[PDB]
Amino acid sequence: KVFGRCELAAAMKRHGLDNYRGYSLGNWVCAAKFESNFNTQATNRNTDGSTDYGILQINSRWWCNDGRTPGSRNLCNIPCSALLSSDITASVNCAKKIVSDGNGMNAWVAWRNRCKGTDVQAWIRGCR
Ligand SMILES: C[C@@H](O)CN1CCN(CC(=O)O)CCN(CC(=O)O)CCN(CC(=O)O)CC1
Ligand SMILES: C[C@@H](O)CN1CCN(CC(=O)O)CCN(CC(=O)O)CCN(CC(=O)O)CC1
Ligand SMILES: [Cl-]
Ligand SMILES: [Cl-]
Ligand SMILES: [Cl-]
Ligand SMILES: [Gd]
Ligand code: NA
Repeated sequence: KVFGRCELAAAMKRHGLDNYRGYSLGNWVCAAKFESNFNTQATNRNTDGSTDYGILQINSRWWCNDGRTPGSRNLCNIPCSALLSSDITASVNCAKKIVSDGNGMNAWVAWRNRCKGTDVQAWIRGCR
């Protein structure tokens, strides 16, 4: 699924993501735009053999199992294939663990370089 800006905000807000670990809702829509272009099915191969999956591009090295990332962890306890669903439940619950893990939203390279220190509220502007 390719999500609208307002449509994704309402879904992230309903799955409790709004102000999670002090990160306002704008930081999260910001990250999804530049990680996936709001596309749940996005995949990107990394040079180490791991792959990033879904709207927040969650990495197979630590967080889920795609059966081709040798001696890797599955700390979400999910197949990576579940992170590609039109339903963002899996991606949100998985993200709650990552952003809690010590490094906050810096774990997302596109948030750090394109959202951190910007007017992030702009990303939910006009939505009900
Ligand atoms: C809502 C409208 O803006 C729709 N929009 C009309 C055309 N816009 C004109 C403008 O944005 O004033 C210029 C192109 N636009 C640039 C950008 O927005 O970054 C990219 C395409 N957009 C992406 C999006 O908006 O989600 C969809 C089409
Ligand atoms: C031409 C306009 O599109 C200018 N635009 C600024 C104003 N936009 C307009 C809007 O999207 O209605 C509102 C904020 N916008 C939200 C979003 O687009 O997702 C994020 C910033 N954008 C990023 C981008 O466009 O890729 C910068 C360019
Ligand atoms: Cl915000
Ligand atoms: Cl594996
Ligand atoms: Cl933090
Ligand atoms: Gd924009
Ligand atoms: Na893994």
